[PDB]
Amino acid sequence: MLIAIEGVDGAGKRTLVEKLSGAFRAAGRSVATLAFPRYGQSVAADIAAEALHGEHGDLASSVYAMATLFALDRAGAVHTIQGLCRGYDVVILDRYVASNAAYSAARLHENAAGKAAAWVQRIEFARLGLPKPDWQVLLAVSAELAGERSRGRAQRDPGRARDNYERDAELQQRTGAVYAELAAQGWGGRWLVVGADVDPGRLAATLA
Amino acid sequence: MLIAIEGVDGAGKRTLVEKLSGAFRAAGRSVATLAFPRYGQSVAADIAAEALHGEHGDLASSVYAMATLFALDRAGAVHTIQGLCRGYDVVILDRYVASNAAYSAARLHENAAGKAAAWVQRIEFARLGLPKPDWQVLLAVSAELAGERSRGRAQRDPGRARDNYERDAELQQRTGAVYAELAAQGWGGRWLVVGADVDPGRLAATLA
Ligand SMILES: Cc1cn([C@H]2C[C@H](O)[C@@H](COP(=O)(O)OP(=O)(O)OP(=O)(O)OP(=O)(O)OP(=O)(O)OC[C@H]3O[C@@H](n4cnc5c(N)ncnc54)[C@H](O)[C@@H]3O)O2)c(=O)[nH]c1=O
Ligand SMILES: Cc1cn([C@H]2C[C@H](O)[C@@H](COP(=O)(O)OP(=O)(O)OP(=O)(O)OP(=O)(O)OP(=O)(O)OC[C@H]3O[C@@H](n4cnc5c(N)ncnc54)[C@H](O)[C@@H]3O)O2)c(=O)[nH]c1=O
Ligand SMILES: [Mg+2]
Ligand SMILES: [Mg+2]
Repeated sequence: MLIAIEGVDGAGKRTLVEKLSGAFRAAGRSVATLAFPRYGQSVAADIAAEALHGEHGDLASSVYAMATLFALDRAGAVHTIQGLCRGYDVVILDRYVASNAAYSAARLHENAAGKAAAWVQRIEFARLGLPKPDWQVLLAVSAELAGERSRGRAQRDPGRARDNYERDAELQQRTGAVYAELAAQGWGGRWLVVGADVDPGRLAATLA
Repeated sequence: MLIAIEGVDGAGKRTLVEKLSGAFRAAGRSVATLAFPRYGQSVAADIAAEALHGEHGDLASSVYAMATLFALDRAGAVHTIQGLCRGYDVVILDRYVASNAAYSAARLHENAAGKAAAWVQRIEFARLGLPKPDWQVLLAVSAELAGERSRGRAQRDPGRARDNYERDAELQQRTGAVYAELAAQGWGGRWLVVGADVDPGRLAATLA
């Protein structure tokens, strides 16, 4: 089974991916994880973030370029994903294709039914042939509270800092909104909108 | 030996690569070719050109994004290039890293000593570890005459058309200028500035 955890920055995905990765393990089913972007493994992923940190000329100023880099990263991750799906019983992804739709759409003040989202559908699932997730958990958390975790995170870590997207609050809010629309319409597969107080034990029982 | 043929659009590279690929063969040395962008083999190469043909939102509007795609293409071509260098006696490239420097710089009205060119040096040779060519032949042809070949080419072929770069004459002219500066300063390796009337037989005798 292929599960993808989605949500704005500082929402708690990394951790949910941890508490859920353990909930399934307490069930005999082997679990595997992979987080996107694949920093260090994908040059495109690295170039994308460094750009989000102010590098590589006018790169980040192009919504579609930034989207392409995150697609090209995953593209190089197709055999790997499939392998994981074959080997392990469960595979959890910290961010997946839905992220490109949510952020790209939000950057263009478009809604889930917009062109950017449709564009991500066409390039990633259809064209790059990236497997669609059996499940997409939208860890929904207010844009204000989520921003607080992003700010605290940058403050608690010396070699760290929010990027162009995390500094843009209105972007975070619109992405939250689009994430909500995508889940309602079950974009790329079925969605489950949980919360911070979601019980991993059950959530994992739901993911069958 | 690794040779790269460089030059503006409609300069005659594709053909020179042909007349030269045969000149070496008439010398017992095996020859191999590869043309960049690697259409069909590199998604990034395809996304780059389709963008140059008006697709993928605001992609092409970012000089560095377009540059990155052409870099990521070649990146995926590192083991292949090296293999070719090991196997064959001669390897000719229809466009290489110098192209990213020349066009990116020209798009930004920068000169060869500018930031875009230095950026291509840092990312491709240094970072992606793409091998530097023993030779870089700058097939120099007036921007006016070269534009004529691009226009004629699009006219003689039904499923074809000049792209954003080929339609931009001033861009073609500035690229020619920057190509000239790069050759004089021997960017990325040594350069040989020939001409349309260059004798393949000799040119190949020069490439030792
Ligand atoms: C997968 C995906 C993501 N996104 C968007 C969503 C996000 O806004 C953004 C980053 O994706 P992310 O949500 O995983 O979030 P990050 O902040 O990147 O991830 P982390 O949770 O790991 O952040 P940290 O800040 O803890 O960790 P760090 O390791 O410092 O990560 C930052 C990276 O950015 C670059 N970076 C960091 N510091 C840098 C510096 N000083 N100079 C240059 N580059 C720098 C490096 O490449 C580093 O790996 O990408 C999309 O639009 N589409 C997609 O398909
Ligand atoms: C390698 C490199 C190149 N460039 C710049 C230089 C050029 O301005 C431009 C194209 O690179 P090119 O010089 O090889 O030139 P092309 O015109 O791409 O090559 P050809 O000589 O093969 O052109 P043709 O027009 O004969 O052939 P075609 O096969 O039609 O090539 C066009 C491609 O563009 C897309 N395309 C073509 N028609 C399309 C259409 N209708 N809709 C969408 N996309 C379309 C497709 O991906 C196709 O492969 O890229 C850089 O800036 N940096 C680099 O590192
Ligand atoms: Mg982030
Ligand atoms: Mg061309």
